Amino acid sequence: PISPIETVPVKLKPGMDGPKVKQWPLTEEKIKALVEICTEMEKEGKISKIGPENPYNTPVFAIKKKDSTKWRKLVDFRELNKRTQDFWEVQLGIPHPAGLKKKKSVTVLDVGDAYFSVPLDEDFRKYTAFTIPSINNETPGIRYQYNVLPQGWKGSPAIFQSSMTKILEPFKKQNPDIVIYQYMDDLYVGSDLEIGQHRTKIEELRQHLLRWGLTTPDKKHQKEPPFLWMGYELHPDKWTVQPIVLPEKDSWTVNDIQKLVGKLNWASQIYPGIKVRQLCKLLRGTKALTEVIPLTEEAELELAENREILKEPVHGVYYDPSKDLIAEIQKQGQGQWTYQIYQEPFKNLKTGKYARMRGAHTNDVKQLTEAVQKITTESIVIWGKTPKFKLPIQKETWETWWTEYWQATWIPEWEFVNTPPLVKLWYQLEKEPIVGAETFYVDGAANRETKLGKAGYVTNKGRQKVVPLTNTTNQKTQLQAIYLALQDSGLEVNIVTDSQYALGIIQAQPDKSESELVNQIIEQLIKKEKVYLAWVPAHKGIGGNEQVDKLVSAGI
Amino acid sequence: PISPIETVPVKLKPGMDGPKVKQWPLTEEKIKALVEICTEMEKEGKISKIGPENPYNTPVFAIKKKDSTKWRKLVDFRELNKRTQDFWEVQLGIPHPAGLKKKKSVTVLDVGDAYFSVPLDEDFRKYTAFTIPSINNETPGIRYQYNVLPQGWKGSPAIFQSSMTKILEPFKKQNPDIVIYQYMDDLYVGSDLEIGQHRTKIEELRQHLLRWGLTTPDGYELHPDKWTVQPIVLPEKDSWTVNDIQKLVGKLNWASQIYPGIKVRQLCKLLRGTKALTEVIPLTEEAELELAENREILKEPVHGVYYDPSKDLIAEIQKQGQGQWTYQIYQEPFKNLKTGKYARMRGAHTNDVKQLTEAVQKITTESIVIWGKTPKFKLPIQKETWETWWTEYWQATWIPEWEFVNTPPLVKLWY
Ligand SMILES: C=Cc1cc(N(C)C)nc(S(C)(=O)=O)n1
Repeated sequence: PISPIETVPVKLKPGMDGPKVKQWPLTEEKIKALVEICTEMEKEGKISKIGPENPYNTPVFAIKKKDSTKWRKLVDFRELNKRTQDFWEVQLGIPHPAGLKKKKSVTVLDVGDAYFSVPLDEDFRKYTAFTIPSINNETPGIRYQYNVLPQGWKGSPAIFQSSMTKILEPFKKQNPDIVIYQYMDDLYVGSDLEIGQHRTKIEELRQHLLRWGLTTPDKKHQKEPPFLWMGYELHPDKWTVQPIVLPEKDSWTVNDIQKLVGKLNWASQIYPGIKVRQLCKLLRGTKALTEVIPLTEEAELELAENREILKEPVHGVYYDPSKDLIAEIQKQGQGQWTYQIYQEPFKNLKTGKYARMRGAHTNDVKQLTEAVQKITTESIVIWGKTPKFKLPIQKETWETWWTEYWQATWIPEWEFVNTPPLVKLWYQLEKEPIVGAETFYVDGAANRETKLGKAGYVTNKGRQKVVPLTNTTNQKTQLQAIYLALQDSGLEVNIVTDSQYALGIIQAQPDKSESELVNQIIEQLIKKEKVYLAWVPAHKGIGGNEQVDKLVSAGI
Repeated sequence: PISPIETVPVKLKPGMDGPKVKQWPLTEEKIKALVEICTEMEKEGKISKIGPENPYNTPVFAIKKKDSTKWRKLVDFRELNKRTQDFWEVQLGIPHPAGLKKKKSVTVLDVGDAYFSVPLDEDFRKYTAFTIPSINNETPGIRYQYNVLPQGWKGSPAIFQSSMTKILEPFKKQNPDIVIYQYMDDLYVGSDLEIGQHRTKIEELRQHLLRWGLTTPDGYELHPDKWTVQPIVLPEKDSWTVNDIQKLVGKLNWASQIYPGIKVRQLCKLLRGTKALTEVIPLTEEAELELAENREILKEPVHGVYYDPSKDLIAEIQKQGQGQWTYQIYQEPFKNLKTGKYARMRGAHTNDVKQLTEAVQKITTESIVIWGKTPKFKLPIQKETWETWWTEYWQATWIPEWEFVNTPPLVKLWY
């Protein structure tokens, strides 16, 4: 039944008119079924047959030819959606099983006439017009428009959630011990009541909703064994996500793919590594929900990697507000980190992996910091507080790093956990120039016009080198010069540049970079026993710098 | 119960729409605090529940102001304030006293409760929407908009201007040697009186405000005398190496962007050659004089600098270690309006982020006192680090604009 609740006013974006997209014809077996499904819908108030004065149209389709799946109609609102106003999505993110507290008695109610029993803003219905295809042309097709929140329309979820909140509000006040969570058509109700009274408070809720227009069938059916909330299995002492199965086939429609991305977004919340970039590609640029879009090579590869991940189940425990959260991180091999959040040893709430990179040049200690920050924020989202950290970094390592970093850094309450490969600063810059180490004054230049450059050095001991370079830049030549000096020197060396660029990069003790050059500089830096790097203004006297400049700039 | 008196019409700047700024995640205590605060504000009609068909949003969170008291609510209206039309003569409120910066002490009163008695233009409320988040997203957000002048919105102080004048008229008759300046939710009161003499007049003013509907949270002493600039200095070693000399010339060169009268020549002289860094050099006389020369030039404040009321104020900060920091404020590069230092540690915070969040508030306050605007900040920190943590240490009812920088070797140049 359609709910008595007040509609929410809905607007088109300013300057935009309504949809005016035309119907595709077809099989007069699709037209049957459509007309059946439609008359049924019309019987229940969801839609009304209308008058041809209405100028707007959006397409209709018929899907799942039998297959033990009778038929089902399919409205393509893509065009209307782009024309309807934006909405504020209130939710910061979707709820996680580990965020749930332990409850003696739990029920999940289903909202079937979810969308199809919440009224649409009267003024807005005219824009949801569609036609069922006119077989022959002495008259047009059957016209209709929606009276409730349409399936794929941009506003249904926001408005549906809004409405569920107004409707549940009375019943919550009357019942402050009971917690209710709405998610799509799942309604989670938990309490610590005895199964006798709890089941009883539920019947009351079912009536409450019923008064407001919302049905809720004698649940039983034949799905009662496991107990599912938004795809999670909620057992008494733990939750589980059963392995997800992605369809296999080759003929993939726009609709098939739109469905796939959704089911992958739900999933990336529980599993680490789920990717959707290639699949989303296949979509925009086209039309026709039912047109077959063949999978690119990359897309095919994303799907393979996605199955491999979604291959295993996931398990976790519930949250106990009376216990600290602990989070533990391990290094996993070049930009790879794993973490476990728990409250009691070995009973995990949530586990994940961070695989990323800072910018172009980074180090394990920066990465660990960002990982700590990413985890802090997740924790606040899911539990509203921050975990105590256990990190594979010695206090002294962190102590010397944050002491000397030109940027402010911080890490919350933490303790050292001597575990996998510990997190280390791979080399250090010397504070003071080194006695009896040779001094290389390096320099580099390159013609912006021609791309040709030279990189080389000059040392206090009469040593020298100049190297001709094709297609590089002022900035690369500077780096090449420094490398030269690293190559051609002993375990101790004082280098001197006038390159702000170069000096900055080395200053931050990168142990990893996306520049081949820089990575070779690193491997050099780690061999050396003592390095001292030094900046000076270019184009000044500076006896050292002056010469290297002359030599390195015969590229004018 | 609000006042049926006419509302001032308020518009956004032409071409601009409302804020659509995402709410950041909040801790549990902050949530429970705000739900409590708002529930009460709604009963009093200060704000109203709204739904998702209102597309705008501004983040909200909660703080503890004067001496870790109890929860205050803080809406980050930086985006709405930029998008909100200006007010000409009632520009950002009133003119700014030049004599406020010259008083023995200055105290900062939180006068935000006042705004909640003027109704806000009806067509404008929608742009004031904010959404309290829920833990693990169990609930969905509680959304509200404002029915009255909101705290934090630049429109509020300007619309309440004429009421403020009238409310403070009495107190200024009885005290003409007191300077008063309103910046947003705040009242800056400065006398050159005497710590106890002065402080009684704050409680005195507070009582006067209290008898006028202006409840005031239950000061915060600051002294714009104790404000001096950080002079640039050079070392004066007994033994000078090639490196020593080399560093020095580097400093002197950068510093030639501020003072165009310094020369480095006689010192580069000394470095003629391809010497080892360790090599001690003896100074010329024509060079060793050059030093005391520049040492003097740099001993006298830069001259000819010009506050321009039309341009932004900009703030740079440098972490110097030791729990110590440095900042310059300026409008155009190298033409600095002030430079100072903020040293701490040896007390209670080994926390690097807490120290910077505190420095940002001292610099902003100083800047309010002196020019009546807040500077935009270049912050020596990664966006995610600062974003995950700053609010835990914030105690002001305002928020300056900021961006995140990439510091070079101009650190070892400010000390
Ligand atoms: C597509 C989203 C979705 C949604 C869902 N819910 C919300 C019941 N369950 C699943 S499942 C059966 O693949 O674990 N998927």
